[PDB]
Amino acid sequence: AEYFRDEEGQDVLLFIDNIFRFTQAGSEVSALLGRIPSAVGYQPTLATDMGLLQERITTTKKGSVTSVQAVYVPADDLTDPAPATTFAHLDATTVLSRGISELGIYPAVDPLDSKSRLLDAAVVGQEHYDVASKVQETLQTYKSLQDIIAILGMDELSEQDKLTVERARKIQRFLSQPFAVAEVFTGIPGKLVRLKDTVASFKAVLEGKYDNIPEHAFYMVGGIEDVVAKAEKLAAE
Amino acid sequence: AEYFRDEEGQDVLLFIDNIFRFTQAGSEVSALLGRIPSAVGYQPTLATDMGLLQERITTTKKGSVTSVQAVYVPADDLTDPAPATTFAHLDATTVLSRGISELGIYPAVDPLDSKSRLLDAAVVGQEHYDVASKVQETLQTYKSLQDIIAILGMDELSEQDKLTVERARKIQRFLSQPFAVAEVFTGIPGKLVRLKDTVASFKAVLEGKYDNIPEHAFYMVGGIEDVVAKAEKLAA
Amino acid sequence: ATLKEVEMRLKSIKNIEKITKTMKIVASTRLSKAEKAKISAKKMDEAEQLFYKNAELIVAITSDKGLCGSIHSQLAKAVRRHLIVTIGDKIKMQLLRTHPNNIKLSINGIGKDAPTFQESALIADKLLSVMKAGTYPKISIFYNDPVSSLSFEPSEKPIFNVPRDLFEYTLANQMLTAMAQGYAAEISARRNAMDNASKNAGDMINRYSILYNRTRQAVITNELVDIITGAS
Amino acid sequence: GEWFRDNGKHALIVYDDLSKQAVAYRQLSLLLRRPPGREAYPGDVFYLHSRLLERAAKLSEKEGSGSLTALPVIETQGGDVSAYIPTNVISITDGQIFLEAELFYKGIRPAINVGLSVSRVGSAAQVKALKQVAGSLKLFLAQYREVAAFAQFSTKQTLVRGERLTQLLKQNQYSPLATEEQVPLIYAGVNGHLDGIELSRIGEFESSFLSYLKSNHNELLTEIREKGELSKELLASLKSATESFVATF
Amino acid sequence: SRAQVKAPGILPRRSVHEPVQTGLKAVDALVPIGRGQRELIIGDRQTGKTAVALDTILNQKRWNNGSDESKKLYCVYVAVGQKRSTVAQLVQTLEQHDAMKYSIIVAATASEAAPLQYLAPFTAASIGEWFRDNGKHALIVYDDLSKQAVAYRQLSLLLRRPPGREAYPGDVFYLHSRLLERAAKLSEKEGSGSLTALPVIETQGGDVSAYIPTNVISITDGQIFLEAELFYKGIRPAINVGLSVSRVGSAAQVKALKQVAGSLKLFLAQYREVAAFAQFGSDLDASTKQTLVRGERLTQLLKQNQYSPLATEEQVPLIYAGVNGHLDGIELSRIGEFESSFLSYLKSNHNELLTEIREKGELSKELLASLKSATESFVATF
Amino acid sequence: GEWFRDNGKHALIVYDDLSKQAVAYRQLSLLLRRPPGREAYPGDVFYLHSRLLERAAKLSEKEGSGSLTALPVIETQGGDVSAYIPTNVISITDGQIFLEAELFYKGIRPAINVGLSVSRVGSAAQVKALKQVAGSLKLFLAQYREVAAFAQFGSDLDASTKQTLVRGERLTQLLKQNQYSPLATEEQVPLIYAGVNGHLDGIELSRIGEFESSFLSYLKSNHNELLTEIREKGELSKELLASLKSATESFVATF
Amino acid sequence: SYAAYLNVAAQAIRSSLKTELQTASVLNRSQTDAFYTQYASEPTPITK
Ligand SMILES: Nc1ncnc2c1ncn2[C@@H]1O[C@H](COP(=O)(O)OP(=O)(O)OP(=O)(O)O)[C@@H](O)[C@H]1O
Ligand SMILES: [Mg+2]
Repeated sequence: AEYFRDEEGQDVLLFIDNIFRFTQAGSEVSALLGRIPSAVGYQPTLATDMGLLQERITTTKKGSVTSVQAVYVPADDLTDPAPATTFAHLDATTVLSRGISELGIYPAVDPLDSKSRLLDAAVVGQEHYDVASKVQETLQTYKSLQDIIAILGMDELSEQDKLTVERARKIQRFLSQPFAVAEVFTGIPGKLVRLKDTVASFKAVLEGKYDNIPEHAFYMVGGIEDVVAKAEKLAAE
Repeated sequence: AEYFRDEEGQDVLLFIDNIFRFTQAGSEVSALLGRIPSAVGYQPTLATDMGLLQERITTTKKGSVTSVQAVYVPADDLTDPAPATTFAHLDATTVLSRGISELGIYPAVDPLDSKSRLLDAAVVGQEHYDVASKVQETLQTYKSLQDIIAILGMDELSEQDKLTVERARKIQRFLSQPFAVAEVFTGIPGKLVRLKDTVASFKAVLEGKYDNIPEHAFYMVGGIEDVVAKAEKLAA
Repeated sequence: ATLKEVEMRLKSIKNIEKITKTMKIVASTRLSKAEKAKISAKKMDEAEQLFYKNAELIVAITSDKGLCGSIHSQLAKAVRRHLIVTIGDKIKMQLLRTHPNNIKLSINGIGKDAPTFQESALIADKLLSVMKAGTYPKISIFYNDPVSSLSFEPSEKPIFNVPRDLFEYTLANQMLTAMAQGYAAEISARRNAMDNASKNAGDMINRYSILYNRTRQAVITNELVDIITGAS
Repeated sequence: GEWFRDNGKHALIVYDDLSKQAVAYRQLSLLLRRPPGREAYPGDVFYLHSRLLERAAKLSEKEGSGSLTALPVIETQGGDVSAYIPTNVISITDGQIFLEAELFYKGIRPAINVGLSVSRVGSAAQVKALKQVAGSLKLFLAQYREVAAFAQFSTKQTLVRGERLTQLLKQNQYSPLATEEQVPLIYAGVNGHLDGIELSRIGEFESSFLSYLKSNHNELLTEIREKGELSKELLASLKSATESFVATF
Repeated sequence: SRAQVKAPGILPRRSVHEPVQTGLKAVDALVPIGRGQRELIIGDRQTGKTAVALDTILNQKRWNNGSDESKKLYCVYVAVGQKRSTVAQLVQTLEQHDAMKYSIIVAATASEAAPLQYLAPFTAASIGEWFRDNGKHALIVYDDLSKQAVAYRQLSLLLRRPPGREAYPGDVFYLHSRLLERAAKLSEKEGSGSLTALPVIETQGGDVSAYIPTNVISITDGQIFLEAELFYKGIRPAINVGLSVSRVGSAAQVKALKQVAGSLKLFLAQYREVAAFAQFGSDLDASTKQTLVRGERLTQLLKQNQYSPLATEEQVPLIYAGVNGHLDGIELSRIGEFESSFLSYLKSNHNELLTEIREKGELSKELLASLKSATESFVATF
Repeated sequence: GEWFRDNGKHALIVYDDLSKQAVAYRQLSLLLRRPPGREAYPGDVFYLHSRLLERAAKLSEKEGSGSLTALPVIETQGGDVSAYIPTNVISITDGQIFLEAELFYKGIRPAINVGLSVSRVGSAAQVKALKQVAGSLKLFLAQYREVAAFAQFGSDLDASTKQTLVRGERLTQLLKQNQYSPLATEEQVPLIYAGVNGHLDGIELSRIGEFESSFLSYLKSNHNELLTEIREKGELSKELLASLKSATESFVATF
Repeated sequence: SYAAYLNVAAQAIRSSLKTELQTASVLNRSQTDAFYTQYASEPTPITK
C-alpha cells in the first residue's frame, strides 16, 4: 500500500482483517522472548509495536490511503488493552456489538458506541447533524428507560416517553440493512441506501411522519419508501 | 509530637494529611524493593507499617499524642485495603460530605456517617448517649422519609412523622456552628460550646421543649441559651 | 464492569423488588375493603336498575395515582374509541394531551380511597351547578369494570318533579357505582402490576447474579495473574 | 480426517469438546510456566484452535474435491457466550449453533436459539429445495424472540407465527428425517399456513402430515429425492396438499 | 531547561485566586479552574476530553490579543500516544481560530519510541515552566497521561523492573506527581507567574478504581468527569456535574459568576437527589416537580457547541435566567434557541450590563436589577 | 487452652480476630517469597485456620471429658461473606453469629442477624428451659423480619399480621440488652416466656426495658423459688412453668 | 340537588349517631377530601 501511495501516486484503500491478530501475535511470542507480561496478558510493546504499524497507515501529501480495519474485541471486553489502544488511532469507529445482533438487528452496529470525527455540522451539514443527534438521543433514552420497562412495564411511562420509546424501537430497527453478500445466509436481497435518502428518512421518522407504520415494516427494508412498501405488504397479507 | 508528650509533659494533637498516602508510599517502596505485591497492589507490610505508625499515637503517664488523620478513600470504596486497614486503628469517624454543604450546614459533618466508639454510656455517660441516640434516630428517620417526602408531599405524613421530620431539620441546623478561625471569612463571631452545654441543649430541643421556635433561629448558634436570644431578636 | 458496580446495581434492584413486594401486600390489604364497597354498590345498582328494566358530557372515572398498569391507558383508549369531564389526575392527563379544549371539569383527590355517596353526590352537584348537565342528550359514564382478580375491562354506562329527581339521583348513584368498580379494578390492577414487577425484578436479579459470579471469577483471575507476574 | 479430505473422500470431525482441550492446553502451558492471559488461558489458546479448525476445508478438483467438516462443541459456563474460548472459536468457525438451557428445560429439544445461531455459508450448502422454501425463517424467529420479550413488557401475528414455528422444529433423539421430509413442513411453517393450528396439535401434525405425503404422495417425495429442487409445478403440487391437509386438519 | 526539574515548594507559591476562563458554562460555573490549579479531565474513549481542553485553549484569544501580559494564558498541548494525523487536525483547528500564535504543541505520537512518550510531558512542563518563571501565565494539557503511564510501563517491564497493580511499575505515582506538581502559582518574590495543568485520563468503562486513575484523581485538585450516557443525551460537554469537583472552587470563579453559580449548584444538587424519579415527573410532589423541571432545564442550559466558548458576560445572564426561574416557562427543546436569541438581545439591548459584567466583573445590585428587567422583557417576547 | 482441655477443665478461646492472622501469615509468606494464592493469601490458609480451630473439642470420659470452645471473630468488609478468609472460616466452624451493621445503627444491640446466624450443634446443648420457652422464638423472629418491611403503613394493616408486628417488635426490644450486662439463665427464660406467650403486648415499645428491669425484681422477690429452681434444677417442669405463667400475668396486671 | 339533599340529610343522620356507636366507616363517609378545577387550563381550583 505504501508504494501504491508514494511511488505510484494513486489513491489507495487498505483493508486489514483483522488487526487484533497482529497484537495477539506479538503477545504469543512475548513470553518466549523473556518479557515480563503487562496487564491482562499482552506484551509490553503493545502501545508502540502497534503504532509503528498503525502510524504507517495514513494519508499524506504524496498519496491518499483509505483504511478499513477490523479490530477483534476478545470476550466482548472493549476494555481489553488492544481495542482500547486501537480506538485512539481511528478517525471513524463502528463498534459491532453482540446485543444488537441477538435482537436480529443486523448489521449489529451499536448506534451509540459508534463514532466518527466527521460527524460535525461543519462537514455533514446542520440537517444531518441534527438528525443524527436526535437519533442518538432517542436511542439513549430507550436504553435509559430499559430498566423501568423491564420492571414496571412500558405502561408506567408518560406519553412523551412512550412515544420516544416506540420511536427508538422503530429507529434501532430501521438502522438494519440487508447486505448483498449476506443474502447467502439471510435470504433478504441486499440494499444500498444513499446518504441523502438516509438522512431524509430518519428525519421523517423523527418528525413522526410514520408513527402509524408498525415496527416490523422498518426491518431490513432499506429506505423509507421500502418501509412503506413492506407496511403495505404486511397489511395486504 | 512524641517529644511534646514525653518531655514537654502536655497533651498534643497530631494531624496526618493524608494517611492514604502513607499506605500508598509504603506500597510504592515495597514494589520497588521487589516484595511480592499483595491484594490490589499494597505491600504485605501494610498492617504492621500502619501499626508501627499508629500505636505510637497513644496516651501514657506523661500525656497523649492525639491524632486527627485525613483518610482518602480511593473510588469511594471503603473496602480498599488501605482504608480498611486505617479503619482498624481509628475509633472516631468524621465525614465531611458535600451533600451537607449543599444544605449549608457548616461545618458540614455528616451527622450519620460520622461515628465514634466513645459514644458508649460508659465513657460519655448514659445521658449523653440517650440524647445522641435520639438525635440519630430522628435524623435516620428523616433520611429514610426523604424518598417518600419527594414522591408524596409532606402533608401525607403522620403528625408524629411530620414532627420527627421538623425536629430533624431543627436538629440538623442546630448542629451547625460558627468557627472562630472563620470569623474573618464571613464575620460570624464563632462560638464554641462545651460538651455538657451541648447535651443539655440538644436535649431541650429533642423533648419538644423548644419546638416553639423557627428553623433559621437554630442556624449558627452556640447553644439554646443563644438560640432563644436569636429567636427573641427575630420575634422583635 | 467491576465488582462494586455490579454489587450496587444488584442492591438497587433488590431494593426495588422489596418495595414492589411490600406494595403488593398493601394492595391486597386494601382489596378487602374495595371488594365490599363494590359488592354493596353492585347490589344498590341492580336494585336501582330494576326500575330501568321495568320502565325503560362524558364522565371518565379513574384514579389520581399511577403504577396501575394499563388501567388509565385502557380507559383513555375506550374514551378515544368512543370519542368531557374527568375524575382523577391521570385520565385528565391522558386527555389533556389530545383534547385540551374539551375538558370542561376536572375532579381530583377522590382516587385515594373507596367512593362514598358524599363524594359522588358532590361531584354530581358540581355537574349540575357548574357544568349544568341539565337536559343534555349527551351524558354517559366511562369507567373500569373489574372482571377478575387478574383482569379489568373499560366500560360505559349511559345516563338518562320526581321524573327529573330520578335522573338527578341516578347520576350520583351510578357515579358511585362507577367509582367503586374503578377502585376495585385499580387496586386489582396494581396488585397484578406490582406482582409482575417483583417477578421481573427477581429475573433481573438472577441475571445480574450470573454477572456477579462471572465478574467475581474474572476479578480473582486478573488479580492473581498480576500477582503471579510479580512473583516471577 | 485430512487423509479422507486429501485423497478425494469426504469426512466429518466432531470435537467433543474444545473447552476441555483448552483446559488441557492451559494446564500444559501454566505448568511450563507460560504466563497466563485472559481466563488464565495462555495467549496462544487461539492458535491451538485455529490450526485445528482451519484444516476443515473444501478442496478444488485439482486437489481431489475432498472435504473435511468440523462440528466443534464448546461448553459455556452459565450460558455466557462472551467468554474467552467460546469467543475465540466463534471467531474461528464459520457459524454457531447455540443450545439454550432455558429452552431445553422447557422441553424445546433440540434447544436451538435461532437468534444467536447462524451459519455464514447458509443457503449455499442447504439443499436447493429448502432454500427455495424457507425464505428468511432465521431472521423471522430472531425478531420473534424480541417481539415476545417486549410483549411481556398486529404484533400478535408475528408472535403467533413465531411460537408455531418454534414448536414445529422439535425433534426426537436418534430419530432423523431426511430432507424429503423437511421440505414439506417448513412451507406450512414459513408461509404461516399453520396459524390455524393450535400449538399442542403441532406434534400431531408433523407426523400425520408426514404420513399423508408418504401414504398417498409417493410422487412428491420420490421427486424431491431424485431432483433435489422444486419446479414451480412441484411447488404448486406441494402448496396444494398443504392447503388440503391443513384444511382437513 | 532540564526535563525533570524540581517543582516549586511551599514558600514561593501564592494561592490560586484568578480564573482560567474556559468559556464552557459547565466548567466556569460549577467546577472552575484557576491559574495554578490542576484539573483532571477524566472520561471514557471519545467522551469529549480533548474538546474541553481545546475549547479552553481557543477561548483565550479574547485576552491574549490585548496588551496586558497578566490576562494572557499561553497554552502547551502535549499529545502522548496520539496519531500524528490527529495532531495535524489539532493544529489545523488552532490555525482556523488563530490560536496557534499563543499555543505550543509538543508531540510524542504513538510511533515515537516509548522513552519519548514517557519524557514528553516533562519537557512540555519545562517549556511551560519558562512562562511560569518569567511572570507569565501558562496552561499545559496532557493528552493523555494514561498513555504516558503505558509508555513508562513498557520501559519498566523491559528494564525487568517488578510490576505492581495493573502491571504498572511501583513508582508511577511518583512519575505523575513530580510531573503535575510543577503546575503552580508563584508569589511576587518570584514573578507572579502560573502554570495550569489539565491532565487527561482514559478511564476504561468509567472505572475510577483503576490504578492510574486512582493516582491522578488524588494528585489533582479536581476533576471534570465526562460521561457517555450524558453525551448521547445531548448534554455536551458531557460533564457529570455530580462526580466533577474542584477544590479551589469559588476562589477561581469570576465574581459575577460565583454569585449565580452558588444557586446553580444548589439546584442541580437537588436535581441529583431527585433524579431517580425523573422519568415519573408527572405524579410527583409539587416541590419535587419544580426541582425536576428546573434541574432538567439547567442541565440543558449548560450544553454548548464545539469550538464555541462563551465569554463570562454571556454566561452570567444565562445562568441568572436559569437559576431565578425564568426558563421554567420554556419548552426543554427551545432552550438552545433561547440562548442564541437571548444573548443577541443583550447586545441589541442592555449592552451596558454585558459591558460591565466584563469590566467590573461583579454583579452589583444595580446590574442585577437591570438584568432581571431584561430577562423579564425577553421571556415576555419569547 | 489445650491444657484445660486435656486435664479435665473446660475452656474458651476467643480469636479477635482471625482476618488479621490471615493478613499476618500472608505477609510472612510473601516475604518468605512463598507462592501466593487467591487474594495474595498463601495456599494453605485453610490449613492455618483449620489447624487453629478444630483443636477445639469435647473429649470423652476416657480422655478427660474436658473441652475447649472457640469463638473466632472475623471482620467482613462491607458485609461481604464471599471473601476468601470468611468463606473458609464459615465452612470450618460449626455455626456463626452474624452481626449486622444495619441493625447496629438502628440501635438493635447485640446486632445479631437471627436469619443468617446458625448453630448446627448447639441445639443439643441449650439449657433445657430456654429450649422449652424459645421453641417458637425463631419462627416468630423470621416472620417479623418478613413483615417488618411493612411497618410504616397505616390503619389498613391486616389484623392477621398485626400480631406478628406486635410480637416481633416486643421480641426485638427484649433481645437487645446493654453491653457488659450479661443475664443469668434464670433471668433469661422468664423474659422469653413473657415474650413468646405475648404477655408484653400490653406494654409500650419504649417501656420494654422498664419491664425487663422491673420484671426481674418481681421474679427475684415474689418468686425466688421459681428462679432458684430454674437455675439449680435446670429445666422448666410443668409446675414451674405454671408458676412462670402466673408470675408473668401477675406483674403484667400490675404493670 | 336531590342526591345533594340526600347527602346533607345523610351527614345529619350520621352525626346524629352516638359517638359511642359510630364505626370508622361513619367518620370516613364524611371525608370527601376532594378538589375540583374548572377547565386550555384550569381557571380556578377549589374544594369539592
Ligand atoms: N462540544 C461538543 N459537542 C458535541 N460533540 C463534540 C463536542 N466536542 C467534541 N465532540 C465530538 O466528540 C468527539 C471528540 O472526541 P474527543 O477528541 O473530545 O475525545 P478524546 O479525548 O479524543 O477521546 P479519545 O482520545 O479516546 O478518542 C468527536 O467525534 C467530536 O465530533
Ligand atoms: Mg482525545
